[PDB]
Amino acid sequence: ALRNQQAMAANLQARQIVLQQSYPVIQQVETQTFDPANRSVFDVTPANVGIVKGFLVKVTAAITNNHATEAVALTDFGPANLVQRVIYYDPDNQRHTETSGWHLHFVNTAKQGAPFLSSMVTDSPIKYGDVMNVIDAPATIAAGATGELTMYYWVPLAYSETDLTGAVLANVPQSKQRLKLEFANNNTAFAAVGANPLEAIYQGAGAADCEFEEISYTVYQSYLDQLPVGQNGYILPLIDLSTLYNLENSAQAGLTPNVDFVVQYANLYRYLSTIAVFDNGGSFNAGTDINYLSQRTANFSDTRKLDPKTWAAQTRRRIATDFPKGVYYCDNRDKPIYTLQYGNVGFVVNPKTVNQNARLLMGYEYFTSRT
Amino acid sequence: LRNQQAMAANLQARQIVLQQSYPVIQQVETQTFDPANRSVFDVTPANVGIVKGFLVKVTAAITNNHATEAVALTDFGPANLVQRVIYYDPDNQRHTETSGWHLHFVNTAKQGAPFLSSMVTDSPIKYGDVMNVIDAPATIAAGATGELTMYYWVPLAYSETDLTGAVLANVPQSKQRLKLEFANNNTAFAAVGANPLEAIYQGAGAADCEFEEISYTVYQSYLDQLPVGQNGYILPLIDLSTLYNLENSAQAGLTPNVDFVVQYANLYRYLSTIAVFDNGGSFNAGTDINYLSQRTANFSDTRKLDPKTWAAQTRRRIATDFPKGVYYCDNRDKPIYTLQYGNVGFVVNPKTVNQNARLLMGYEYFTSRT
Amino acid sequence: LRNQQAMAANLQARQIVLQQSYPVIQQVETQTFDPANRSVFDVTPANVGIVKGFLVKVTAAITNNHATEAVALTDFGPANLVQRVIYYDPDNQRHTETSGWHLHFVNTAKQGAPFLSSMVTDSPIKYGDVMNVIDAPATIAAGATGELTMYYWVPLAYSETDLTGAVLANVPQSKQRLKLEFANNNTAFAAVGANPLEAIYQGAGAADCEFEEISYTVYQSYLDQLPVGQNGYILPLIDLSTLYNLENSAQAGLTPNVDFVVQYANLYRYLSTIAVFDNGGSFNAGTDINYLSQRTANFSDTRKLDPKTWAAQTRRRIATDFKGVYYCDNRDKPIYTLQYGNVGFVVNPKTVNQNARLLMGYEYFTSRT
Amino acid sequence: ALRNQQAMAANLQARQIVLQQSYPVIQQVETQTFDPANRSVFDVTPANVGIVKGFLVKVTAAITNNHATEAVALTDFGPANLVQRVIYYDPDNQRHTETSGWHLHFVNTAKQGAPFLSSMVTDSPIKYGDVMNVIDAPATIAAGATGELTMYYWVPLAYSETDLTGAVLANVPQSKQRLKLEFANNNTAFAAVGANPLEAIYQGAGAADCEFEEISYTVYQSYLDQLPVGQNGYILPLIDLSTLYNLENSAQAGLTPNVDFVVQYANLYRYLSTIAVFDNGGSFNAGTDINYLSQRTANFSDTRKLDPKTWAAQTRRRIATDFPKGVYYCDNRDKPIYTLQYGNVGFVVNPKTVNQNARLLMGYEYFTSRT
Repeated sequence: ALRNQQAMAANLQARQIVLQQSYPVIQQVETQTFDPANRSVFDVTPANVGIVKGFLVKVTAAITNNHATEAVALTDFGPANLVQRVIYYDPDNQRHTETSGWHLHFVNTAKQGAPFLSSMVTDSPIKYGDVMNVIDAPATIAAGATGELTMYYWVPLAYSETDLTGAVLANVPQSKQRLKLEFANNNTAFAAVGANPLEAIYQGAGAADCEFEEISYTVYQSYLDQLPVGQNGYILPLIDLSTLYNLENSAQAGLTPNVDFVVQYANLYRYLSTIAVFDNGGSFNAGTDINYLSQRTANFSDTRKLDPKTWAAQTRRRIATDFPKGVYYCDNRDKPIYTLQYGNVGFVVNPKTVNQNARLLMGYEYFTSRT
Repeated sequence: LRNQQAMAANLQARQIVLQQSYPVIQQVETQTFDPANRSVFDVTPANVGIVKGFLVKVTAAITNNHATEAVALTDFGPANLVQRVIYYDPDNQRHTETSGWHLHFVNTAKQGAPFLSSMVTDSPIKYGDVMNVIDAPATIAAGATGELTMYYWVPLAYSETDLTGAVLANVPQSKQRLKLEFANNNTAFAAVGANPLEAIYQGAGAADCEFEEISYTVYQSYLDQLPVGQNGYILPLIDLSTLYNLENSAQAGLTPNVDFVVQYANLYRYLSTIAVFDNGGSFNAGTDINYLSQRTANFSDTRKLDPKTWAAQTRRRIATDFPKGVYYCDNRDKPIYTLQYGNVGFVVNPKTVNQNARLLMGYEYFTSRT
Repeated sequence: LRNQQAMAANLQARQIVLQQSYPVIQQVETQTFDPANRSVFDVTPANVGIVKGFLVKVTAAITNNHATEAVALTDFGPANLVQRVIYYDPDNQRHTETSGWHLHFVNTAKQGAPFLSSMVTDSPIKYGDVMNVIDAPATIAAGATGELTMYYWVPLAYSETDLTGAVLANVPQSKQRLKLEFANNNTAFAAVGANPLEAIYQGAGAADCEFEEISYTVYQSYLDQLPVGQNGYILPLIDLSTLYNLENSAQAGLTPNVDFVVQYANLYRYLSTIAVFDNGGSFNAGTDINYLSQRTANFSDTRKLDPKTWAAQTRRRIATDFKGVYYCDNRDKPIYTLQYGNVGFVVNPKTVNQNARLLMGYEYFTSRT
Repeated sequence: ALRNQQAMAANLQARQIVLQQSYPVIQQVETQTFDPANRSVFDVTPANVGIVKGFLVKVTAAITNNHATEAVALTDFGPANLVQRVIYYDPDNQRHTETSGWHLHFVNTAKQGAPFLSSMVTDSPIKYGDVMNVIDAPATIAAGATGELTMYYWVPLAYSETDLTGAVLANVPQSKQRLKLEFANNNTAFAAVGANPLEAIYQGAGAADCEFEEISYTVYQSYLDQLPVGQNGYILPLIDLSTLYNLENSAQAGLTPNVDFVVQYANLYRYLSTIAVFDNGGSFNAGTDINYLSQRTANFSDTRKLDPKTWAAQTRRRIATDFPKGVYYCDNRDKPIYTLQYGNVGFVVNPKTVNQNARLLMGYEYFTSRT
């Protein structure tokens, strides 16, 4: 009965005590510089200490355009595509997040409430601004030039700094975690004119002759040390630590003009957010190829059937700007989509135009029970 | 004072409603028309659950048919696509009755930044003004047609978490009335030298500008699946018996270097005040004002400030300045509440006063249905 | 199983209501407008007695302003005067949410013949198409204006004698919502070579066709003078707590000679299924299909049939055919899985064009739960 | 009290037993061929046997157009006007139906659910179709030509094959029934251009020179023989046999534009159906001269106030097509109009246009108690 109500209360209290008694630490775990032509997949081994909240991954790169005459220009995702995929496994080898660099980056932005680690432009005469180039990439790389890029990704375990749901307790020696990073290479980073720019960093007539010179990464692990001890050992939020907070993405196809394309939510998960990217056969449009988007439950009842601009308006309230062309966001944080609470639910897109090889790339943020 | 009990209960009921019901935003009406034929519409909301507000989307195409002269956006621009709004609840009681520009400025004050705007940053990832949510061409050249988009949020409930002012509409069949008066060919275009206050574009080609058409879509935001208990629906009675309204007014009689005082009425709890100094058609960036203040009779000013310092307080609220001649005052944490008519007044001591000068006031307030 | 008692009571109450109340059909709203300005309307029904449904009359004048080219009716024609309909009851629960053409096809399936049509006979007495109840010019020549009339029945109650799905509205003041989205100058006319699925007319002069105006009148059908007993109103509680809805969906991913399966959801008791094979804008009379069927996982097909034989079953239901539109009657034994996808609707296509898809339409019963 | 409830039950049981035990028979009663220029009124004497359900009357005719140059064309009612009036009296000389051939025919159609005895057109390659010309008349009869017509009318006593309400027990020797048939003649059958075509069969510029050559009728009597006998003699549905099921028609005038023309129902009768023919001064229009039609009760409360097309829609659900121009039908079979059950009721027509000599021809189908 009220056995869980007491469980919930115990969890929250334990969380509050851990946060107040422990001290946060962020420390470098590993750094490596390489040429992706040699190797692009790396398995980083996080340190086993206290409760792990997440990882901040710094990525830098140098790209050279050796085309004789043509330039290349940033794609809509640009440096967010420096990391193609990220996968994390905890000490019990349970997989948490497994998604694309672009999806992880869009969630980082959604959680910040503004473009992740960006520098806002203001009229201040004091010289604040893009001083440190935290996330940066040249808009174009001309024939014969070399550009430098910097990108950051936060790989979460814990939901936030104050909500430890999804965090990982790593104090078991001989049982390691694994943070796998799959980086871009010359094949994924450069798209020829007319090719699909989805996974690319630069696109243009000089693409065939573009090459990475090097990529470097530094992984910083954020955790809580000096865990509080009481009468039974460590005071720990048991629900928090046995819940997985994950990001995952998938691709759905089968769109036809003026027909509702419905992507069912894969039940049991508590979906906090949904990102839908309309890759219209390599074309990414600013809503003009869509009639409306919506979230619908078993009853054909729509809770937010909106035209594209109005849908975008809701997102502007969340991140103070629009996501790139063809990228749509839906916040369900306060009331996560959870089938079994109200029948099957689906994310809906009714397309106005559908090109060949059209598809919806879905990105989800969700909570689910461990084991 | 059984009030503590009433408030304690109200707040608990509000939380149960927010926790148990489910939010819905739904289109209730769309229409396209030519301002030459009509510009006043009465939208009928759906009578379902607890209504929180209405999101009104307005799009328009404006053609500058002038032979050689262009026109440029006024300071309010697309915010003048809707001239006025009035809302009547199922009990025939009015809530908001104000201008489109005042409604828009409050939307901005409540968001803490220009309403539904896209902030500019150094991000290399292509975030930005991708969807043109609120948009209008800076100028429309002779012979050109410009496309505009504007959004307004007409609030009933104070916010997503504070249901004060919300309307229970699952109640009687009696209809709600959301009245909208749109800009027309007579209000949208101002000739050079004319007052641009209510206009969208001003310039030498104004006389030959016209609307090709205007379209609006109203979305209703409400809470459905209301929680039921012993006695029935669990409802925040104080929230639902309180009105959260925006209203505007105009005052004249300004004289150089003399305090011009606009009295606040009693009974109303004023959350914010906006004062626009329409200096005879000229809108200046504080240079025509000595100071502004809020004053209580026999207790002097609580914030007598020079225009720039007054603007500094506003920058802390919306992260930028409101347009020229528009002044904002936040009293949300401690609402102006006189108890005696005029115990408190809004003050403007003008430096220069042109012919036909006046202050256009805008208020946000709470008041009991009594 | 106190269900027998519940059902026994429900049925008795239904009969008392039908016997004691009096049927009323009443106009609730009429409006004339220009699609260029607006095409979406929210009609507010009257909250009185037990509501059975709404008869929606739609008239329109279409002008072909093209200089020299005509246009001709698409296969659905005036059935596309209404693009979509949605109904919300006083409790904010949705019932039907579907397209105008699907609603029309169900109206036909329920009548047992083309809805509100005039059958042709050899009678010398001048019966016939006298009143043009549902009517539209086969073609509208360049410079001409055609007049159209269309009717749709939006059901709440299943029929005149089965009140399952009906709505009690004498109840709270909370309003009902009948949302109607009409055709407009962007949906009603299809250019040669364009998909005519949602259009009314198609042809060389389409780009210059436009609505002069559209008018609609909604009539509400309900039962008044409800019978009262000891405890009060004698009402069929099962009927009134059950939803009778029509809904549509779209599915894509068809491949030549491969079974394309559209799963039925659980909980719903599906009375009928309509599948439209929009073969990339082409609508064929079964020639692009190998067979259609309804199948249960691990129990094979209950009716795997060639297109003509499938059509033969439909001819027994509506006395004619319904190009590219396929119907399936499961009224006596509704598809009810209990487990999502235990049953699916199957189409094995012979030829699949670019942008092919199946537009599904369903009639079902489900508890308000 | 429940004395009638037991009476109703006894009646139904008796009816069920009669239907199951007796055997239906349909037999010719009389046939005659004549020239209506000689005689047009005939009193047919039905045979007194068992329970009589009704009469099927076959009528054929030959018409010649001897005009020098002009043709004539069928009116909207055409062959339905071969019989002008029909009147039936039972063995006690109680009158049952007394109405026009056209009204009787429209009720025959309403009861069939389709144009009476018509042949439906289909795509069948097998040669079904109008093979036997059961009801038939040439669309036109050219100058100098002779056309042949066939018409059938069912004169009901019993309401239907299964509901014996209105049937007549005729087993009393020396007490005969009377079926009076008043046929068309040269005066009623042919209308000149511009004349009122209501009662005519053909109208056209050749009308003055049209003549019947002959008319023939054959009356078939439908009855139940071998009536079941029990403990008290014949088992008979006493309520059924003492109830009259009749058709009657009348004409009402006094119509003025945009004003409600109300025809009150003549109380006590249980009106099963109502037919209203808007003879607008000889003009019969397809609803264009009417604003709306309705049935209204004492309370100005309308139960079905409908525009003409919507009214027609309800009729299309009943007979699968529309009745001829200016003919409107109203079904009240399941809940017969019965004043004394809910105040006075009226049939309403609000005309948009009213020509000189305009009138409403009302046709009623009803049940009433005998004696």
